[PDB]
Amino acid sequence: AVEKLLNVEVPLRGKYIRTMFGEITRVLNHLMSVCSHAMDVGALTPFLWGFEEREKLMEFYERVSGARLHAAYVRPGGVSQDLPAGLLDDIYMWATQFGDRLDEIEELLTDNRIWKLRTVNIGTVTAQDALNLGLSGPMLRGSGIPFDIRKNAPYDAYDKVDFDVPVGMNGDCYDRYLIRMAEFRQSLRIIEQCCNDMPAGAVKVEDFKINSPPRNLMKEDMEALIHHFLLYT
Amino acid sequence: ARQGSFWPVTFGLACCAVEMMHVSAPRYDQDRLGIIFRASPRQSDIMIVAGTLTNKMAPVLRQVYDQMPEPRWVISMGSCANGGGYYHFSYSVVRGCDRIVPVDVYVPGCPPTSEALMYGVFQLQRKMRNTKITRMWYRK
Amino acid sequence: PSWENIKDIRLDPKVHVDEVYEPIVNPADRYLQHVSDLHQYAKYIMAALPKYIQGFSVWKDELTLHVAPSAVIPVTTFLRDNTSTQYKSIIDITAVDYPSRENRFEVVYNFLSVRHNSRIRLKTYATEVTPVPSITCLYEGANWFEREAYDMYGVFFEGHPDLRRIMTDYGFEGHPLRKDFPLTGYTEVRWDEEKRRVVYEPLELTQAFRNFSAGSTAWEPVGPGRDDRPDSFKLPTPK
Amino acid sequence: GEHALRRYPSGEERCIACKLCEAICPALAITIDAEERIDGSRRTTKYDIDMTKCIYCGYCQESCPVDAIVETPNVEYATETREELLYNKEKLLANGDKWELELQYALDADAPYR
Amino acid sequence: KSIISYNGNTIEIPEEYTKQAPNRDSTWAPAQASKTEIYKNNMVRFEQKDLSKQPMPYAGIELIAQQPVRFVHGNTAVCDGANHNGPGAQGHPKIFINVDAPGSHACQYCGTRYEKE
Amino acid sequence: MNSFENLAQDVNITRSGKTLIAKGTGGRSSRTGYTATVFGANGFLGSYLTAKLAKHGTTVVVPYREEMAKRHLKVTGDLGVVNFLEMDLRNLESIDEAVRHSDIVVNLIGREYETKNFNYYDVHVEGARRIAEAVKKHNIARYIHVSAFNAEIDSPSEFNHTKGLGEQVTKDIVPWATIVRPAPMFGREDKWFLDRMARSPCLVSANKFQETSNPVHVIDVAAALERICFDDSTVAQTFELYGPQKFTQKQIIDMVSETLRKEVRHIELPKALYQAYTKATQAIWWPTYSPDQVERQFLSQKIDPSAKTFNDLDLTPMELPDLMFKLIRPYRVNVSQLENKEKTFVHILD
Amino acid sequence: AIIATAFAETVKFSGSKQELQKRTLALYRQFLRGAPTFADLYEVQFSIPTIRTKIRQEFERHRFVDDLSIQNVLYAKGHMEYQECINFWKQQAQFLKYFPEEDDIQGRHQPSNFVDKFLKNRA
Amino acid sequence: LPGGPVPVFKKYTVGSKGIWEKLRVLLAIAPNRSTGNPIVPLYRVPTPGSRPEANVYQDPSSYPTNDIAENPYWKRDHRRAYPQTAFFDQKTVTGLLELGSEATPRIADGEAGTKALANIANGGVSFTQALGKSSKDVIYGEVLTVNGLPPVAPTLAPKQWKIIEGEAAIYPKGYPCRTFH
Amino acid sequence: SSSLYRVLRNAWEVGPRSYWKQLNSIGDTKSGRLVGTDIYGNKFYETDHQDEIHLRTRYVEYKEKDYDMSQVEPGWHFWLGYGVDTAPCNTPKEKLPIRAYPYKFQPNYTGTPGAFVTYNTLKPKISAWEPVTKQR
Amino acid sequence: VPAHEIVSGAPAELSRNRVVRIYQQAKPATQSGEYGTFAWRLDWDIVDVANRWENDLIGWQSSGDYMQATQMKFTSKESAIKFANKQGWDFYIQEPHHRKFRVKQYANNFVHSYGKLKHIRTK
Ligand SMILES: NC(=O)C1=CN([C@@H]2O[C@H](COP(=O)(O)OP(=O)(O)OC[C@H]3O[C@@H](n4cnc5c(N)ncnc54)[C@H](OP(=O)(O)O)[C@@H]3O)[C@@H](O)[C@H]2O)C=CC1
Ligand code: SF4
Ligand code: SF4
Ligand code: SF4
Ligand SMILES: [Zn+2]
Repeated sequence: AVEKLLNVEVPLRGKYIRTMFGEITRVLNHLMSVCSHAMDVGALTPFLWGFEEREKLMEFYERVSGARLHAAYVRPGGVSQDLPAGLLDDIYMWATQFGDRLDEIEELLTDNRIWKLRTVNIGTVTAQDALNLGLSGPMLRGSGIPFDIRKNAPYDAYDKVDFDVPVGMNGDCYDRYLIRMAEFRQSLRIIEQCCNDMPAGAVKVEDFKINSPPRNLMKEDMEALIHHFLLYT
Repeated sequence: ARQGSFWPVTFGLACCAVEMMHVSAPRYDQDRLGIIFRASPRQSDIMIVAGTLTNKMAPVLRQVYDQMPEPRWVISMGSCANGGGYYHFSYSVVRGCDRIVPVDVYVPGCPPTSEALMYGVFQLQRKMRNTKITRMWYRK
Repeated sequence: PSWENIKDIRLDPKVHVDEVYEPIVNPADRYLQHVSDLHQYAKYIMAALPKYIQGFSVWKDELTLHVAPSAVIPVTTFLRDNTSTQYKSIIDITAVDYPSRENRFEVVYNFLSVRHNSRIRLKTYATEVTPVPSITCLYEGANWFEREAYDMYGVFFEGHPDLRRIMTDYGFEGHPLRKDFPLTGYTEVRWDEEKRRVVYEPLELTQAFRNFSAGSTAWEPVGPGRDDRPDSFKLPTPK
Repeated sequence: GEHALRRYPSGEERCIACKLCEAICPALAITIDAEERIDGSRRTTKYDIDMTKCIYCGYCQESCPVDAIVETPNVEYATETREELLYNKEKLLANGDKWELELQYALDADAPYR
Repeated sequence: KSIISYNGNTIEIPEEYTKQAPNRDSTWAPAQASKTEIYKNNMVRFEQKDLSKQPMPYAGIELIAQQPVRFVHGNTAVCDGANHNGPGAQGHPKIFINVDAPGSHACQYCGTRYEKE
Repeated sequence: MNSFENLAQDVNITRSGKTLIAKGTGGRSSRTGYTATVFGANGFLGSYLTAKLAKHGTTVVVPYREEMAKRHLKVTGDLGVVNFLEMDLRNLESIDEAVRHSDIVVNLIGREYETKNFNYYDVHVEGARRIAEAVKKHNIARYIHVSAFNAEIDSPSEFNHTKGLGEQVTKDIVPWATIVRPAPMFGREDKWFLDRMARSPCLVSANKFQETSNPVHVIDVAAALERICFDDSTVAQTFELYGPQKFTQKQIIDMVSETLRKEVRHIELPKALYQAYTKATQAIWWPTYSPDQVERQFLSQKIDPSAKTFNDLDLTPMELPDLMFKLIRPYRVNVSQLENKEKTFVHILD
Repeated sequence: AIIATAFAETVKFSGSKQELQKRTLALYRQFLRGAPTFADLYEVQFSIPTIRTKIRQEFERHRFVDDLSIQNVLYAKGHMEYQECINFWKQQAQFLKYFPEEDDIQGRHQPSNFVDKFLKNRA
Repeated sequence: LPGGPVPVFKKYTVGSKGIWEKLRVLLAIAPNRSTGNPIVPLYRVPTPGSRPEANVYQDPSSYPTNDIAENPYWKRDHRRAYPQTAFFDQKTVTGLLELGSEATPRIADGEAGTKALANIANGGVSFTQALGKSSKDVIYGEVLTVNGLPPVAPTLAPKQWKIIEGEAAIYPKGYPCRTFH
Repeated sequence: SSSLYRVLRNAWEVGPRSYWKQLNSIGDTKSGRLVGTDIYGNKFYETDHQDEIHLRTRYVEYKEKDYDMSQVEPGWHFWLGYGVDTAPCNTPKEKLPIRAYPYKFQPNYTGTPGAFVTYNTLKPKISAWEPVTKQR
Repeated sequence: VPAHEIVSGAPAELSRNRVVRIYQQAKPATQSGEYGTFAWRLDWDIVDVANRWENDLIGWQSSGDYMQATQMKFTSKESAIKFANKQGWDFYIQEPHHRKFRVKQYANNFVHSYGKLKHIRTK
C-alpha cells in the first residue's frame, strides 16, 4: 500500500525474497491453523508434529531478521537486510523433507472416518452466500469459486512462479481442510522455485530518500548521512 | 512437589501465547519438567498472563485469578503484560497486568522466546525452592 | 545410495553476476490503458444514474464514486445487480473524519466483483447527528462493518437491525477514531482492594505521551505530481 | 535481545546523544537527557529504556550513527520485580561492558549487511 | 560516609560507593546527580540491598583523558574510529579536525586528541 | 481529574522539619510526599490502611515476616510506592531499618492468642516498647499505636492487661504518640466475627452470648487512621473508635441468621469446660479460639468518658445491619402465575 | 443469515418529536421494569429504589434538549445501554460506573470555597 | 511427473544404516519417507556467525542507478512523478459531452469556444439536457461501446482459468477438491 | 537416539562419577570432548557421536548446584547457541575486544539483595533558592 | 449551533473549565521554509496542577492532563471556530502576523553617497 502511494518500485531480488518468505509464512500459518483445528476436534498429535516444522521455519525467520515472530523484515521499499550467506541451501534441505512431513499428517487425517464425521457437511456455505458475507480465501474457494489474488491481481513475484489453486465444491469444513492441505504443497512448490531463481542485486529500493543508505556510505558520504538522519527522525 | 508438578492456567491473550505453545512443542517439551497446562483455574497453581490485557478483559482476568486455589503464583510474560508494551498509550489497554493481580516473575521480550519463558519458569522455581513454610511457622 | 554419501550442496558452484541491470521505469506507466478503461466505465455509470452520481475519481486502478447519502441504496443495488457490474462481495465499510468539512464523516464502501475481477469504491457523507442508510438489506456481511463504523466514529446506519458497540469496552464513552478524541482517552482501570473490584478513574500517566510530530518538515516535500488523465477526458482547447 | 551501551576501545562512550534512537523508537521506550560534559564533549546525562514498553524491534540499533545502542543475544534476564526492568544509563553501560565480546562476534558477522 | 537525611537522621554509606565511578570521585556534568544525592533521595529502596552488586561502570572521561595525543604533519587530522580487524562499518562518521590553533583538538565523536607536528 | 482527598493543602511541614510538596492530581501516578511504615500491614486492618495510603502515592514501607502473605499489597500502588522489608521483633536492626526514613509510623501488631515464641507480653509490651524506642531514637514525626477496646492494666484478661501495659509503655517512651482503640471490627473476611458466625459448625458461649460492644466497620477504622495520619492536631490524643449502636452477641447471631436464611447453631457451655477445651486446642499449630478469648467473653465494651471519637475526625460510622448482607453474601442459602405461564413454553423437543 | 439479539431495536430516526416522546417513555418504562433484574445480575449493595432513582436522574439530564436529531441519538444510545444491561453483557465493574455516589467517602477534604481550592492548587 | 516421489537417500535427513536399514525398509508404510532429523555435519554449518562470505560482502547495486556519471536524480525521481487523482463532477462530464474532448474536439475556435466552456462551467447546460441533446454517434462512441453495449467493469490483468485433471491433479478423482491453474 | 545402547556406551566412555553427576544435573548421559572453561568455572563440551541430533552437539556442565543460564559467560553464551563455530578460547587476538577497564562477569541477581536498584541520574530540573535574610 | 458536546461522550469538564487556542503556526526563526504555517491549529491551554511533574522513581515527566498532546488541524479559521462551537469549547483566536512587504534591490548596495558615508558596507 505504501509503495503504491509512494510510486516506487521494489527491485527484483527484493520481490523474490518477499514471495519466498510469503510462502514460508503461508506454510507457518497453515501449520498453526490445521493443527489447531485438529487439536480442537481432539486429534492431539498433528499439533506436535507440525510445531517441529514451525520451529525449523522460525529459524529462517530469525536468521534473516533477528526475531522468531515479529520480524519487521518486509518494509515499504523492499526488505530491511539481505539474506545471509548459507540460507538458500538450508531452505532447500528443509524443503527436501517437508513433503514427507505433510504426508504423515495426511495419513492421520485425510481418510480417517472420525475426521470425516467431524468435518463433512459441517459449516456449509453456498457460493452466493459466501460472496454476500464477505468471505475470502479458503472460506470462498471451498464453495467452488476460483478466486485467488495471487492469480487474479499478481503482486511482487507471483507472476514469475508456477503454482496451482485448489477449489472445493461442497463448501464445508472437509473441503476447506483439503484446500489448506493442497496449499501446503503449492507453497512448497513456490519455495523451491524461489530457491532456484533467486537473482542478484539490491533488496530495497535504491533511492535514499525512501530507504536508508548502507552504513559505510552513512559514515563516509555527506548526502547519505543527511538522508539517514532525516529518515530516522 | 511444588516445583515438579507445575500446572499453569493459560491466559493466552495474544502473540505471546504462540511462544507459549512452542514451549510445549517437541523442541522444548515443557512436560518433561512436569508442566501441564490446565483449562480450569481450580486445577492450576500458576497463572501466566501472555498477551495484551485490555480494559474490557481486566475484570475477567481478576476473576480467573481469584478462583485459583492456594498457593498461587503469577508470571507476567511479554511487554504488553509487563507494562503495556507497544500499546502503552492506548485508550483501551491496561498498563501492566500488575495493576490487576500480584506478579511473582516478569519475563521480558516481545515476544519472549521459548527459552526466555523457560528461564522465567526456572526463576519461579528458584523462588519456590527457597520458600519457608514450616520453618516460617516455627519462627512465629 | 545412503544419506551418508548425500552430495554436499554447500560446495556446488554458485551463480556469479558481474553487474546487475535494472532499468529505470515509473511504476504508474503500467496503469495508463487501464486508467483509460476506468474513465470510460465511470462515464457510463454517471450517464446511467445522473440522479445519483455526484462524481467520480480515478487513481491508477482505483475508481471511486461520490454520492449523497440518500443515493446509497439505489446505486448500491445497481452495483450489486447490474449485469456489467456484478459487485457481489462487500469488502469493507469504514469512516474517515474530516473536521474541516461541514459534514465531518465520509463513509467509504469497497466492493469486489469476482465475476469481472474488478473493484470499486463508493463514498458518501454524514455528521454526528445525520444517519446513513444501512446496506445490510443488500449485503449481510455489511452488518459487522457498520457496527465497527458506529463504534469508532459515531456514524449511525438507518435500518441496521442490531447496532451496538463491537470493539470498545462495555459502557465506553466516546468514539476513539475521531480526530478530537485523545490518544490515551480519558479513563484508566485498576484493581481496588477497598471495593474488591476493577474501578475506573481519570487518566494519569507516569510518563506523559511525547508527540514528536512537531518536527515535521518546513519544506513542501513532493510537489504537484503529474496528471495521467487520458486525452478523451480533457476538455478541448479552442483552436 | 537485551539492550546495551557500547564503548570505544579507549573506554570513551560511543553515544554522543544525537537522540536518533529516541526519535525512531516505535514504543517511545527511550528517554534521553544531555548537555556539554566538563571536558566539552557532547554526552548523555540520562539514558533510560523502559524494557516493559520496548518491543525489541531493533530500530534504535539501526538508527544509531555510532553503534552505541545495541541489542545483545541475551534473553535470560527475567526479574522478580518490575522496578528492575527500568534500565538507567549505569545499567546499560554495565551491560555493554559485560557483553562486549559477544557483541563483537555479532558485529563481525553482520556489520557488512547493515 | 555519613549523609544527613531530610528526616534529620543519618545514612551511613561506605566511602567507595559514594564515588561517582570507580575511577572518579566527582560528577562530570552540571545536571548529573551525585551518588550522595541519589542515596539521600532514594534510600528507602536501597535498604537491605547489596551495593557491591549494583552497576558501577567506569567513567569514560578519565579513560579518554588517558589516551596519548596523536601528532600530525599538516593542518588537518582525519578520524573515523574504525575497527581495522572487523568487516563492515564499525567506527563513527569520518570527520576532519583542524589543528592549526595551539594545543590539542578533540574528535567530536570519540574524544581522540590530535595536534600539529 | 483525581484529588488528594486526604490532604488539606499541597505544601506540608512535618514536625521533624521536612518539607513535602504533593505532585500531580492525586491518582496512581501522583505522590503526596509522605513516607509511612505500617507494622502489621499484611493483616486484616493493615491491608485496608495500606490500600488507602498507596492510593494517593504516599510511600509505604511494609515490614513483613512471610513473603507470600504480603504479595497482594503490591497491587495497591504505582511502581516504587510499596516497599517491602524483612522484619522480626527480635531483630532490633530490622525495626530501625523499617522506621528510619518515615514521616509516619503506625503499629498494628497484635495477636489474639499466645504462641510458642510470643506470649501476650512479648507481642504487646516488649514489641510495642521496641518499636516505640526505634521511633523515639529516630525522632519520627507521627507515631500511631493501635490497642484494643477495654485495654486496662489490671484487667482479668491477659489480652486487655498487656494492651494497657503497651499503651503505658508507648506513652512513656514517645510522648507525642496517638493511641487508637477500635471496638470489634467486622468486614470482608474478618477475624473472630461475622465470617466465623457464617461458617462455624457451632458457636459456643460461656456467657449465654450476653457481652455487648459497639461493632465498627474495618473500612471506617482505616479511614479514621488515615485522617489521624495526616492531621497533626491528633498528636498525643486517645481515640475510641466504636460503632454507632450497641449490640449483644445473641443479637448479632440473630441478624446473621436472618440475612443468611440459615439458622446458626449456638451452644452454651460451662466456662470451666469450655476453657479446658480451648486450652487443649491451643496444642495444634493453627489459630483457634483462645482461653483468654473465653475470658473476654465475660467483658462488655467500656468506652472511656474522655476520649476523642469518630466525630473529631468528621467521620460517621456505617451501620452493621445495613452492611451485613453485602459482607456475608457468599454464604446465603439460596407459583399460581408461574404454572399458567409455564404451560405456553416448550419443555421437550425432538 | 445474521439475526438480531435479545432486546435489539432497528435504528429508526423519528421524524417527529411526539413519535420520539412515545418511544422515550417506553424506554423509561423498560428501565424501571428491569431494575430488579439489574439488582440481581450485578450483585449490588444498594436497593432497587436507588437503581430506579439513578435511572430517573439519567433521563432527567436530557429533559430540555430541543434539536430532534440530538434527541434521536440520545434515544438510540439509551436503548443500546438498556440492551447492554438487561442481557448481562456488562460485568459488575462497568455497571457500577453509573453509581459513583454509592461508594464511600473518598476523604476528609473536598474543597468548596476559593481558599480551600487554592490551598490544594485547584483554585 | 515432476513433484513425484524421490528416494530417501536424496533427502537431507539422518535415517538408518546397516541391518536396521533393512528392517526399516521391510517395516515402513512408505520406505521413501525421511525421518525429519537434519544431517548434523551439513545443516546450518558453518554457523551464521562464522560465514567467510561476510568478509567479502559489499552493498549490492544495479546499473544504471549506480552510475557515477550519467544519472541525475530528477530523471529517476519517481515519487515526485506521482499520478494526480482525477476528479470529475457532472459539470466536467457535461463539458465532455457537449464540447467533445482534447482527443476528438467538437468545439469552435475564438471567443465561441471560450464562451461555450464558460457557460457550461456556469450552469447553463445541465447534465441531463446534455445527455438528451447528445447524438447517436456521441452516445455510442463515448458513453456506450461502438456496438451500443455498456462497458464491462474493467480488469487490469485478465486471468484465464484452466482445470487440471488426471495424474497432474493434486487429489485423485474422488476427492471434492479440484486443481485450477 | 533414544536407545539404551547409546546411554550404556556414553556411561562407559565417561565413567561412573561423571555418569552420576550428569544424572543428577542434566538427566541424560552425554560423552564429548572438553572445549574450554568459563571465567565462572562452567565447562563446555562438543560431541561428534552420530547418534546426537542437530542442536544437541554442544552442552555445558555448570560449576554450581544452583545452576542458571545467566551464569554462562558472554562469548560462551553465543557459542553454546551455535552462533559461532570457534570457541572463545580459540578466537585469535585480532578478534577480541580491547578494554581499558577491568572485566567482571556478574550473573542475574534478581530475587536477591544484589538485584538492580534503578534511579534518576539527574538532579531536579528546577533548583530552589537558598533562603537568606538581610537587615533593613 | 448544534450542541454536539452532549453526543460525543467527552467529559463535561472539557466544555466547562478548559480553554482552547486557535492559531496559525508562526514562521520559525531558524528556517526559511514556511510549510507548516498555513494550517489552523487548535490546542488546549495547560492546567497548572495537572500539567507535568517529575516521577520520583526514574525521573520521567508525569501528567494528569489527557489533552496535553492533542492538536487539531483545520483548513480555515472559520472551520476551526465552527468545530469549537459545535463541541462547546471556549476558545481564543490568535490572529497571525505576516511580514510587511518592501521593495528590495541588489543595486541599492552600491548607491552613490553624496556626503559622509553612514557605514561601510562590506559584502
Ligand atoms: N479485629 C478486631 O476486632 C480488633 C483488632 N485489634 C488490634 O488491631 C490490630 C490489627 O488488627 P487485625 O488486622 O484484625 O489483626 P491481624 O491478626 O489480622 O494482623 C495483626 C498483624 O500483626 C502481626 N503480628 C502478630 N504478631 C506478630 C509478631 N510477633 N511479630 C510480628 N508481627 C506480628 C501480624 O503479622 P503476621 O501475619 O506475620 O503474623 C499481622 O500482620 C491488632 O493490634 C489488634 O490487637 C484491637 C481491637 C479490635
Ligand atoms: S508482548 Fe509482543 S508478542 Fe507478546 S502479546 Fe504483546 S505484542 Fe504480542
Ligand atoms: S528495540 Fe525498538 S522498541 Fe526497543 S528501545 Fe529499540 S527502537 Fe525502541
Ligand atoms: S545511542 Fe546512538 S542514536 Fe541513541 S542518542 Fe546515543 S548516539 Fe544517538
Ligand atoms: Zn574519532
